[PDB]
Amino acid sequence: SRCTHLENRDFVTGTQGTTRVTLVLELGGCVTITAEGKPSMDVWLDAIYQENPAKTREYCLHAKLSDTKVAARCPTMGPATLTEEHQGGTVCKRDQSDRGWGNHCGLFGKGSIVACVKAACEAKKKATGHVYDANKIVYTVKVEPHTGDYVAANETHSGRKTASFTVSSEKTILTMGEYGDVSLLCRVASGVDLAQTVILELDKTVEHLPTAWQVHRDWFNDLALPWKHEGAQNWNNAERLVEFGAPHAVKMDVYNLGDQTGVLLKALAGVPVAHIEGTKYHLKSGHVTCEVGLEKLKMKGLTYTMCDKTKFTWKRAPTDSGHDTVVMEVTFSGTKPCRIPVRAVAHGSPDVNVAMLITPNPTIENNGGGFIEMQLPPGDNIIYVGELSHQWFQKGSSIGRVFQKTKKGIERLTVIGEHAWDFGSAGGFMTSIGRAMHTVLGGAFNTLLGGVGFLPKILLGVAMAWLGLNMRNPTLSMGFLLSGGLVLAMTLGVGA
Amino acid sequence: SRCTHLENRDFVTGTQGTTRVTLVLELGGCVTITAEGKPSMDVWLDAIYQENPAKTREYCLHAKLSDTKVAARCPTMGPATLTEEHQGGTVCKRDQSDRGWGNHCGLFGKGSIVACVKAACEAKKKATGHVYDANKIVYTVKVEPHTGDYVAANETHSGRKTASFTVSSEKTILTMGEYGDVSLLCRVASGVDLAQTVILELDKTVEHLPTAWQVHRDWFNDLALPWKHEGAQNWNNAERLVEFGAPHAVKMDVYNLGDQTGVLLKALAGVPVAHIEGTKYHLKSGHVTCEVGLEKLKMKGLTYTMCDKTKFTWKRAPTDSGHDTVVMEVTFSGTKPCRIPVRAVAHGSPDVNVAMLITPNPTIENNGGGFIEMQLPPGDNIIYVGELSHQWFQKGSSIGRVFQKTKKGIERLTVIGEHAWDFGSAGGFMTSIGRAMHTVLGGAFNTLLGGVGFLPKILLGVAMAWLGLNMRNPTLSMGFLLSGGLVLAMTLGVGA
Amino acid sequence: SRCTHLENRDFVTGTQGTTRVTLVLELGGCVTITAEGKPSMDVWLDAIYQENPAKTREYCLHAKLSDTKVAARCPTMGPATLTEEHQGGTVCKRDQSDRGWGNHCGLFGKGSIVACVKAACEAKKKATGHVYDANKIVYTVKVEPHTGDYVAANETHSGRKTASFTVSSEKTILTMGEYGDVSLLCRVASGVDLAQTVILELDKTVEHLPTAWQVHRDWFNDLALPWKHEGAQNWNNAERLVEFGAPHAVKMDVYNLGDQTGVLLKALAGVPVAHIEGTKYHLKSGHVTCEVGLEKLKMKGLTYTMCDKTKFTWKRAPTDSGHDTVVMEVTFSGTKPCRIPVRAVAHGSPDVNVAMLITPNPTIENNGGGFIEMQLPPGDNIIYVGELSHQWFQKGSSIGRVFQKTKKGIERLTVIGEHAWDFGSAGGFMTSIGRAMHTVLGGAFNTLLGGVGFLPKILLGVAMAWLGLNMRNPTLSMGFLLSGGLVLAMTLGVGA
Amino acid sequence: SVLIPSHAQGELTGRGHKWLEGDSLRTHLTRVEGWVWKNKLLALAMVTVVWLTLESVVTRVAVLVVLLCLAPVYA
Amino acid sequence: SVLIPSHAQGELTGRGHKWLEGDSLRTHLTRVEGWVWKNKLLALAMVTVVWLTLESVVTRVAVLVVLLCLAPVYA
Amino acid sequence: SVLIPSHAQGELTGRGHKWLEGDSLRTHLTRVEGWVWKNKLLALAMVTVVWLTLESVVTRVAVLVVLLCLAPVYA
Repeated sequence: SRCTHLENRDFVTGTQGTTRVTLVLELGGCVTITAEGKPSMDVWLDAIYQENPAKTREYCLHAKLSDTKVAARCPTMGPATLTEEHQGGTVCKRDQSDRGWGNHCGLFGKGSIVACVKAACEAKKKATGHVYDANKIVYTVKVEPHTGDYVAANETHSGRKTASFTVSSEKTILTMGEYGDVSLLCRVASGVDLAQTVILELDKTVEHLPTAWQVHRDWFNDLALPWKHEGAQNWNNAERLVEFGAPHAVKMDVYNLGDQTGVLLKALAGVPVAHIEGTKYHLKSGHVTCEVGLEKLKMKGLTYTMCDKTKFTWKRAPTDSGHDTVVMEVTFSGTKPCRIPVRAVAHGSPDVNVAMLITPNPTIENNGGGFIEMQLPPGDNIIYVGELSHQWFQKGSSIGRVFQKTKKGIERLTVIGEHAWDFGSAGGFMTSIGRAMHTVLGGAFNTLLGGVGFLPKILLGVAMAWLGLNMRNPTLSMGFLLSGGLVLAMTLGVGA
Repeated sequence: SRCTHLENRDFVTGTQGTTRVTLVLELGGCVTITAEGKPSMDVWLDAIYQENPAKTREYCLHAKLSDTKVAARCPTMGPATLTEEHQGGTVCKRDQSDRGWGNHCGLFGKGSIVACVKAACEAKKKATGHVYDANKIVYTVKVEPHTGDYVAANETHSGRKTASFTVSSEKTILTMGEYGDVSLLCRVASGVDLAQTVILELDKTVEHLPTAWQVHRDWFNDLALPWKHEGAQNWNNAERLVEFGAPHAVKMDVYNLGDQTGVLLKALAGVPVAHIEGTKYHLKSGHVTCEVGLEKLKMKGLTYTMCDKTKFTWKRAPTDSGHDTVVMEVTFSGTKPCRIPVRAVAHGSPDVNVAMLITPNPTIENNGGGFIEMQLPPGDNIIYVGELSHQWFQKGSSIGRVFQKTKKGIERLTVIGEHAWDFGSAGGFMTSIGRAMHTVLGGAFNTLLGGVGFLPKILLGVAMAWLGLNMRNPTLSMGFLLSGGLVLAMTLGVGA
Repeated sequence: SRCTHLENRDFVTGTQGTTRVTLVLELGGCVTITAEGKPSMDVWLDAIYQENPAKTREYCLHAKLSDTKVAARCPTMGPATLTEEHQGGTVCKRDQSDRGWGNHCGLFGKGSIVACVKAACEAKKKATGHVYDANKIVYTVKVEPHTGDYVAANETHSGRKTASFTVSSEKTILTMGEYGDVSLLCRVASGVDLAQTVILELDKTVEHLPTAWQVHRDWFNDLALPWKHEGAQNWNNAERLVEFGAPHAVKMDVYNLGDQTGVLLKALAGVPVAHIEGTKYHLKSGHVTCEVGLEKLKMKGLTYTMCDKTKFTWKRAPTDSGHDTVVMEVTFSGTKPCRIPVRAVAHGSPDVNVAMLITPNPTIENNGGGFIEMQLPPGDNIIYVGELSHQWFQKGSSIGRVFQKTKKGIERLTVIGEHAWDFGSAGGFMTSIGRAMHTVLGGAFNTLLGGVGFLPKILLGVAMAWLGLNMRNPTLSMGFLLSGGLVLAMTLGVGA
Repeated sequence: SVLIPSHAQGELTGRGHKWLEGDSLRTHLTRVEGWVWKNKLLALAMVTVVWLTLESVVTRVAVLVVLLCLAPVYA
Repeated sequence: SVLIPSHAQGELTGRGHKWLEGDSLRTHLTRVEGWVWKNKLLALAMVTVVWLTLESVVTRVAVLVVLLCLAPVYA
Repeated sequence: SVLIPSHAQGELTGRGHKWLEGDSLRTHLTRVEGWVWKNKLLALAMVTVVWLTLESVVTRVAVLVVLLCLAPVYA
């Protein structure tokens, strides 16, 4: 089960009558479906990519300059001008020089000077934007059935199945050998917002930087740099990397403001990283609402014989998974195809089984089996597999587990926002009240304070709440105090 | 006269029997000194320099990284360790990765991981501070007489003589040819404060930047870069240019904070530019207080005959110099060594020659002569040279003259500060209170506010004035109103 | 006597001891000088000109457009780009055309289009501005003696002498034949302000327009047309005469705003004419100040005998000059040369001669003479030339004369400004007050309101009077009523 | 990460060249006019709410001179 | 001159590597405290004058935080 | 001699081209917004004489809304 490898895992429970479940699958997340009378499934979003996205602007971070020229004319002899002043690829400044008899002139007064210099990008110093096409993006979802067999993060699982989703694909079925089939739908038009996000590429050859960054469109479209579009020969913005020295009588020096790579990298502080792989451009943060159906599944081996209780020996003894579960691996020397007699009990009360298994109906098979996972109550327990026994102390409390699910909810609602209400095996009427009130009151904060900085949001919220303490009417005082509380509450989670 | 070439000219004059004048001389300034019956003389400061000044700190603008290694340990196996944590020139971070059976541990939990990288500067990417020594600084003063000839900005004039001043050499006598002798006393006190001033060198080789900057010492000590002193092999604080990625199982990523992450552009905006020339490190904004003795100067040619009045023709007809003076040049034919009979007159009465000659007793010699500079009263005049005569119209008014001299006065005061009072053909008792008030108030304002930005100095001045209006005590109120208004005025007073 | 040919003529007078007269001489004006016992002179300014003044701007009145090209791109395919955007002598605009399936695009939306066209001036459709150089202007002043012979306009008088004044001159002396020498000094500075006049030229070969116009410099630099200076091959601001159609899918129209000649000739309504003659560029507007000295003038024919009273006959009978003088011509049959016994009387006493002659000591020469001009008092008179007698009823009155001489003074004050106070043969205290009040109060009006339109000036004056009536403070009320009246009077005194 | 302060405008002297000449009075007054022409709805809200909530032109101007100039750290 | 303003710190989806951690309290607190350690005489004058002059603890605390957070910001 | 006044927006072929498209409202609003930035000091005389002479905010606003719209008809 892939869900044990990752630091991030979730459990969705399908009680009888749950033929379908709605998930918000995420990069850097992973979900288990546990269903009443059906095998447990791993489900996760494994990639979001396009092959060769469309180029937008190229910017230049470091100017190369060459062939500087200057021309000047005496006071009253009319303005100076030069051939390169109307060509491409050239920056020019027109300015007034103080002149007089000492500088070979007829009169004392302000003359005219014009200065010119060619401009280019240094060979590897570009910044390139790329943009996604919703008709060519690929979302990849994977599923792996709880075979009761354990594999490392660096080796293959034979039962792992892939679905690749585009706008051109409907509800798709994955066969799983003896477990039946799983039937799966991905809403590609309802994942990442491809209109507002851009992928930024500097030089992929640099050994000690990430290969791409993800940026917002209305940040990328108004940087103050030289810019271009693909295949054009000349740079196309009023030049910001070149500057002109104060004019002497017959000469004017031209300056280069240097490589901007560092002030770009310092301005990108806080953005998600992305990745590039030969020709594929990958997002590394993102999600899709996806609907998974279960009526076509079966438990394997429900007709098989029981095991010889006496013939079990451990291969990896019980330890804690970090997800509030116990994990183990057994081994058996009898005739192999059979059902493992797993049970667990509260210490001093041998009658009541308390094993809530995460792998329903465990088995041994001719080429595998023997991994088990279970959740047990707090305190002292005995775990059994036939005549093997081991004594376990389960850390935590019932309050601690309710707090953990509470924390994990606020985390997803903070990271994903409005779509976090759609996660679950249910869609009852309260979820419409939740999603509506989130959309309105969160939409107001996004409309009024979108793009405002974290510190000035706090200072504005604190000042508006403080003014709320002494307003001309208590109706205004309470209304402003409550709104100041909301502004700070939205800011102090993720509204930065 | 070199004094005609520059826009920032000044004039000061000795009264009847005044043998000595005190000057402040500046880079990019020039002073004509005139006294009754002595040849008019030009004085200027041509250079302030030292050869091979002492290196202070070196800073690194772009870190090369190499030979990265990492080590990591399973949960409860204790902390991971490398040899490289103990060496010089390595940057390292110690951090915790989540671990489990998926990455070959025996327990799920937190491991420990340590990652390292070597640091060095890229081949020409350093910033170097240099500092002046008062025992080895050279100030260079030059003097030129009004020879009555003319020369361009790019012509060698035989009348220019130079004296070099340093702590071991305060006084010198120069032989100005037939014009006699001039005595200069300089000092290396007054002028540039070498305790506050650093010269910043980046790379001399680049085509499109100035070779150095005049940076302040209290700013240069605080650059948040990697740094060292000369000859050291390894960099202090090299962690200022490396950041470490989040730890991922058994691997961790090292990143640069990019190239040129340092001093160019917006950080140095408004800093005066310096220049480097082989071994020499020149300042290019600075001054010295200097005393000139006019005892041993001689007039030329008071024994000559006056010209035959008919035999002149103009070589350069009258033009306005820009300094509120008229310049002209005449050719002559006849017996060679002669006085020129120059005068000018207004329409009110014919006998009164109104021309103040700035070239006193003008002549034609065998090799050249016949340039004149003169000052005239406002309005309509006729200018004469024998039988040559030419109408003229002087701009401005007797009130407009005083506004121009007053602005030049304030422009000396705001740029030089307390030493501006040393400029004068007098040194009487009222100069002592003028210099004392600036010694007190300039020291007070600089002590409290010397590093504060222009905008916050204005906000502080507004706050002091507004607190002065709100104070209930009348003495504190008036003191805050006076000091707040002064803080605003001496913040805003950077020009006229 | 050229002063009798012209509609404007001023008379100047003086006693024996006056010696010098100060005049302001105007193009199209004339002066007759009538000092006690000196031969009378007519004086006028004939021309103000330069040969070949320097060109300022050239402007184009009729754009020629040619060789248009257009390029366009599908939605999302980036900007359209074309070679002609980066040349001299082209005008270009870029815009977003609508695109879709119906014009061979994959997406419905906004594309990109650019259109380019070449620009030039039609063969004779330029305006050229010219400016004067004060070192090269020639003023021509002419003098004519009252020789007692009549030469008409459009024929040549032998007694005329000419003086050419340029910046290199003082007192000239003209030998007026047997009438001795006149000494004359011109101030070539002041009066006309040569820094504010441009002589505008369109085409000298057009049969039905003036060759040039005296336009103001602040107007000529604000003309919203395409422009260049001499010898350049490309026009600045050529986008002032091209206008571009609304875009279609893959085409965009270029339109020409046509020949602007008629709009310029309408905008010039109210600007004085100027004249071009080979190399010469004349003003036909403006004035000069002169001092004229009478000391070396000689009375002709004081030693001659009287004519025979019986031998005269009329050739032109007494006729009204239109200048309050009587003009007549006589023919004589006696011995020559000789003096004409001319006198006139009122009916009240035959002994008192009341003829104030303009022609002093009139004579008959061997080959000329016999014309007399005189002023007579109001009423009924008899004019005698020996035995010739002719009655004369003199029109007008003593109060009417005071009015006409006052009225012509107001014409000098409005047409000439502050120079009106310099016209006269002697000083007097009120002239010193008059120039001060005029230069102060006219200086205030020209400073505060100078360039404001005529109707806006009247509206502001009426608003100032309305504020004077409506505002409650009596000191401000009276100040607004007085100043509003002065603003209205000076506005109506220049007109529209 | 690096922080690298803008140089204080008090070392400058002499008639020689000042590099990029970032002269803060004419620079920031030009910047403030350009910013209040873009932030126009906020500028109108600030001048009107102050005019409605302080007692005299002196105190209204004194707060607006600060409040309209927080933009080099605000937005 | 070139200027590249800081990207907004929120506005984007998590659960993947960010390039660096945002300014947060960290850059603000270290920049303000590092200014008080340098302009000591003015910081002491400001806090003592404000504390002696203003009429309440709440208006003192508000003005002190405002004057400190607005002091080091300029470029 | 010849004068030709340009006619009002009476004839309006709804969906064909408009030649130079000199549409008066958006043109004159652009002219007013340019004039108040080019001649920016003159509005101080206009607002102050109205604010000093007229006896209500309603009548002060009523004349300024007209006068500042008329102003660019003259120079």
